[PDB]
Amino acid sequence: LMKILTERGYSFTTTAEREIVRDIKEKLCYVALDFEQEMATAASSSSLEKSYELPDGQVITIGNERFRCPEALFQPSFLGMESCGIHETTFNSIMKCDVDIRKDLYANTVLSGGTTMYPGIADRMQKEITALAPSTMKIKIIAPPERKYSVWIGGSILASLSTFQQMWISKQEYDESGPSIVHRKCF
Amino acid sequence: DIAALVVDNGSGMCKAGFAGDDAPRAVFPSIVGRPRHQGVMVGMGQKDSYVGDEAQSKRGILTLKYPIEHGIVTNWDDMEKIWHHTFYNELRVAPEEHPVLLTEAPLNPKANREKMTQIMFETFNTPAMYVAIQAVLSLYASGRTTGIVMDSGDGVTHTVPIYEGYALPHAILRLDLAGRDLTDYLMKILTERGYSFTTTAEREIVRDIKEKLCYVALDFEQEMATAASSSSLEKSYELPDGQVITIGNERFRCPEALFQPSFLGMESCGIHETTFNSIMKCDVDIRKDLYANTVLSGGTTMYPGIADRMQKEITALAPSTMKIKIIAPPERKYSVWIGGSILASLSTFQQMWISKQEYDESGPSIVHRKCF
Amino acid sequence: TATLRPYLSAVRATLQAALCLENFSSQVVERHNKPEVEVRSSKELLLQPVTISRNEKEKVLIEGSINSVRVSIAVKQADEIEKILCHKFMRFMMMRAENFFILRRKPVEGYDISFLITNFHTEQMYKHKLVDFVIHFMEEIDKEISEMKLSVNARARIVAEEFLKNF
Amino acid sequence: MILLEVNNRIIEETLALKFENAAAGNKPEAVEVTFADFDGVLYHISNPNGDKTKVMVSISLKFYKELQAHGADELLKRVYGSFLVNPESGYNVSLLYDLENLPASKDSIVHQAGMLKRNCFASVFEKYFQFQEEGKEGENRAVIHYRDDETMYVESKKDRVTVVFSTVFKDDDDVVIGKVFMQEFKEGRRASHTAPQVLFSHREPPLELKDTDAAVGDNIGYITFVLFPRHTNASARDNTINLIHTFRDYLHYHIKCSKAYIHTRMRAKTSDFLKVLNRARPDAEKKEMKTITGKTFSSR
Amino acid sequence: WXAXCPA
Amino acid sequence: WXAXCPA
Amino acid sequence: WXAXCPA
Ligand SMILES: Nc1ncnc2c1ncn2[C@@H]1O[C@H](COP(=O)(O)OP(=O)(O)O)[C@@H](O)[C@H]1O
Ligand SMILES: [Mg+2]
Repeated sequence: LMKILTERGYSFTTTAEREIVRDIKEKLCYVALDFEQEMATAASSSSLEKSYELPDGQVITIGNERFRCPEALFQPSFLGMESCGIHETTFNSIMKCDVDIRKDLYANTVLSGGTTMYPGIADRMQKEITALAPSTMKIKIIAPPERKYSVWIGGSILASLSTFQQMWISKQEYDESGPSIVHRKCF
Repeated sequence: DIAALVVDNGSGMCKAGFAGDDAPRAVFPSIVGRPRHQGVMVGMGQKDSYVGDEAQSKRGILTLKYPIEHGIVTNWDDMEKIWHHTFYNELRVAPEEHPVLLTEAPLNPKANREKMTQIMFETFNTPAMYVAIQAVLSLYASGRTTGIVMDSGDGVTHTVPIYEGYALPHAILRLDLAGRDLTDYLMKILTERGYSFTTTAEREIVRDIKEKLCYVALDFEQEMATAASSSSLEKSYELPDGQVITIGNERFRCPEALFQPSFLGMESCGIHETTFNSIMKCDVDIRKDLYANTVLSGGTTMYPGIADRMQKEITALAPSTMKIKIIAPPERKYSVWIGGSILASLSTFQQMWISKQEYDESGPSIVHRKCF
Repeated sequence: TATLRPYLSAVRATLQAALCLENFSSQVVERHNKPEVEVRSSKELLLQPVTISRNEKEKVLIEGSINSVRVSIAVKQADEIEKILCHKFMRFMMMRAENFFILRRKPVEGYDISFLITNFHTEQMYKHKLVDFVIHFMEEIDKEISEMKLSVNARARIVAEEFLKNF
Repeated sequence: MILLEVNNRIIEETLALKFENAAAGNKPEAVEVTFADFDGVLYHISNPNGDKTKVMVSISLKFYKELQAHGADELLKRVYGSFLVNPESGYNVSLLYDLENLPASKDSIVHQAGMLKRNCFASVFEKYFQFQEEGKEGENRAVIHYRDDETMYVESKKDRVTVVFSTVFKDDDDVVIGKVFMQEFKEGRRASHTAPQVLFSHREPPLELKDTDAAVGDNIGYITFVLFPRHTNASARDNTINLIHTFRDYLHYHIKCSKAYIHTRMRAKTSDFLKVLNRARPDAEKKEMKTITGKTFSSR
Repeated sequence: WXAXCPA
Repeated sequence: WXAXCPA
Repeated sequence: WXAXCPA
């Protein structure tokens, strides 16, 4: 986003301004459902333009970029990377499992993290995976509204359990073997 | 014969010529001067504004302004006058008789080149034009097909790796740190001795001092200790009024800002780290070919002993089994233009111009589709 | 300039092949002394009208005679803005056609400007300086019109900035 | 004068004269003054049925139908109170001042009477400002025929107000200079850190005009303003309405002053060419000294 | 520039 | 000053 | 990382 913003004429280069750019991202960016259609729209109408107010009083106006920044998640070729998008990554990691369990995985795909809080990423992921997967399987993108804290919430759920209290790494055990014990106890 | 025009049109020095030559026909500072007083003598040269060398000659009674700033055009009413003086006064050729080859730094606002195309087509009516990146032209002038160019332009520094003719547009780096910033830094540190330069006519003198006495230090701390312990490193310069100044320690502190932007209060990294990072941005299997084909350019890399400092820094940064070879031709000041005179003269290029009718059809936005 | 050099050399060499003018009193009227290329009364005192052109649409038509020369110039006009500016500029030149002694208050149809140098202008004023004036006009008119165009662009930008500043 | 003004001078002058004549106690005289304004607007200040005590100011506009829509008279009513009466036959809006019931401070009602056209325009325009303030998306979007061959397409959304001028000039010289004056209109946003997003287009109409009857064609230019909630709030919408109202007339005005500007440079260059010609006149050997009038010197 | 830096 | 300006 | 990528 810092790189493509220069196209409009805004030059953020300092680590202090990287925070401003991250804020612009998580405030205005959104994932397009049909990328070519959105590119044709933003280049032919003023319906994508949005204004952000920097902390010094200036206001910048981003249009196209609003959906070019997260689109890289589905086309890493924008960043010069060779790997495949996140939808192809999900589909591949599904296809490498056994055949008997592919349907359940297709039905219970669950997003997470703080980068999946983009307006319209669940529907785009569903469309892409449905395009990739066969027609007889059903795709359900389980995207909870609290997916920004799932790794913590679940992390809490695990710690509060009573059957988990045996899986700890107590001080005595670290004193016995050393830091390598994390490879045996923790999976 | 009829040949395309090549107009470098840098940030500090406009260089224009005909394609197929080995030297720019016209070279002049890209400044615009306007008088700040009122004439009293009847009939003696009352004209609106001077441009180019004429402004440098009469800089005593004018206020000089640069149209291009940090590689970006910030005053179009002056850039138009610059191009007009280039066409009708320096080259003395009609603009609508030859294609034009303009240059632009990478990672620049698209509005800049869009307005460049609009000006070249609507105003001057050139039958064709093209806007190529400066580092690519520098590499073409160098005479190879692989390497990393480090065009420390006067207005802007940038590095563009290229491998087998395949530019890597995700490893290009741009650093707004170049000759004008060093000039301002020299103006700021000259006050320690007691010399005060404020006006623009004095900034020109400071640039003439920088372009003559400054040099980069092979080892900064060593040179500082040497200059502090012995008065054997001082030089004398005569301002154009008879005054004589003697600058010592300052000589190697001005260009040292390139390797330590912290002096200028910037968070950025020196040009050595910029080049190293732009190399490490590439895939590993080609990095060696870049390590041995580092090319310099721009008028800001003419400081004495800059190849040695760059080679030492990169050798310290890069692994100890890669051969570092800083290719620094003694003609680098014009390489950006020289490659132009090559690119516009090729026979496999005459189908890559932006024809006038293509623009008339597709608007000025065609520069993004045609020019890379 | 240097792209008009052969064209201007040819025009200048054709100008001082004409402009060898002589005094002559009229034949079709008792005592009038009128320029013979303007009245076209006698076909024996009229030399061949020679055209010198650089391309299809930039040219000079030279009509000689025994006591007058008519030099019509068709200037380069690339687009509509240059056409408007060239029209207005030639018109502001015609307005003062008694300070320009060799000028003509109306251009010949099809041409942008026209000079009419009779024999009195070559007896009372320097001939080579008149040739130099015509060639200098032909040299500098394109440059001046381009500067007019740049001035119009600057005016447009200033007007836009003066409007969008109040919001 | 750079920016066009919104208040009409003839209305203010006539009404102030009538109010001075009435306040001093003089008997009222007849009045019948018809005139015009920009964009083909027609004013008529007269008396109703020869009644020399009442003065009726009527105005005929070009957005005839958009002002008759329901809710397009909120601002007019709010500002004009009891002065707003039924339109005079042939006109569209009509105020009626009774010269015997004039309140004190006669300057305010005349200052608000000179802006009758601006108020008729702002009344049909604040509808969308409110449609955007109240937080409703997809509110009514219309096309104000503020002229006879040009249109102003207004649209109100949840977070913005889009105004698309479809404009075209009558004269050929004006068209040729207007292409430039409209191409160079996006270079204005460098003069202020807060200016509405402006987009210019003459290759193809925007995607807002594909369901509506706004004027389109291959000789028309489209200028899109995107007014955000910092230009349409309840404190800076007066200036925004004034500017969006007088934009086209201001562009026309400055197109017609560009020629009177260029004429000075052309005179300068004409004199510069005359100075090059002057090298052909052989300098005289002796001149006779004359007087300011031009007569012989009459002395040494 | 427009935002960040001058140009 | 020594060069530029007086002081 | 140590080889490949930075980290
Ligand atoms: N020999 C030199 N040593 C140090 N600095 C120089 C030297 N020659 C030129 N410069 C500086 O570098 C700049 C010249 O760069 P140039 O090739 O003209 O690029 P640009 O076209 O962007 O100005 C000028 O600002 C000048 O002051
Ligand atoms: Mg350069």
